[PDB]
Amino acid sequence: IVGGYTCGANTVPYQVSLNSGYHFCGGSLINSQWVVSAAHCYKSGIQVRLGEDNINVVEGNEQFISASKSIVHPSYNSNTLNNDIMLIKLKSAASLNSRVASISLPTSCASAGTQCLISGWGNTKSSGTSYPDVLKCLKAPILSDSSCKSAYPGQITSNMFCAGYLEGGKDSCQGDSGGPVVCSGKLQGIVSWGSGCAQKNKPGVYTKVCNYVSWIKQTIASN
Ligand SMILES: N=C(N)c1ccc(CNC(=O)[C@@H]2CCCN2C(=O)CNC2CCCCCCC2)cc1
Ligand SMILES: [Ca+2]
Repeated sequence: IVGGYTCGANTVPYQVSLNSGYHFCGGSLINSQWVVSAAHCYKSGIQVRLGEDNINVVEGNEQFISASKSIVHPSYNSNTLNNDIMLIKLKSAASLNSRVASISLPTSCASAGTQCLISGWGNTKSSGTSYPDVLKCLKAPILSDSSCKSAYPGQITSNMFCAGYLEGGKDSCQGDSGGPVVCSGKLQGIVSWGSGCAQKNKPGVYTKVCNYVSWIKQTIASN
């Protein structure tokens, strides 16, 4: 997260870290056994870390649970990042508490101008790299369809939206991938892609979760 703020320990209790001997992506807890992340985060050997604040120190409240299933959308395209969504099943159910909590799926899509919360342990620099120990947060609005497509002509599908700030300085970034964009208590986006981080005229691009609610439900019920 570039230009954000320290969230505060466990203030984003649905935020998970995906770990393979290091943090490599975020995710969102949607029930005690399932996490939503990005398809481009797929790999073997995923450990889900719930209840985290400082990802480099055991502080208490962590739960570490291996992934037992990682389900990339069948129509994911790694070149266009269309359908950039993955479901992870946990080997055992998480224990839900004030610090480890699910986020609701949308019942309808969000509109332009809606303010959302974006969070993660990704890079905090727009030039160069710096990775934080504790979770970072950013408030950011959804942009209009016309401004999104203006920004990235011929690259925005109906399964994407743009959010953030065209003036530069405030964005998600590498390592935030797969993490949440939450609007009015609903998981509306997944951190997916962008041109650089926090660059002028190049906002963040997010997977449009409302288009996937039926697929998510249908996939969880059959697995
Ligand atoms: N909000 C941001 N600025 C931002 C940018 C990047 C990321 C992490 N995502 C990435 O690095 C992803 C993974 C594979 C290549 N990615 C890219 O972001 C690479 N760039 C292209 C841009 C235009 C073509 C359409 C399809 C997307 C890729 C996360 C957030
Ligand atoms: Ca920790």
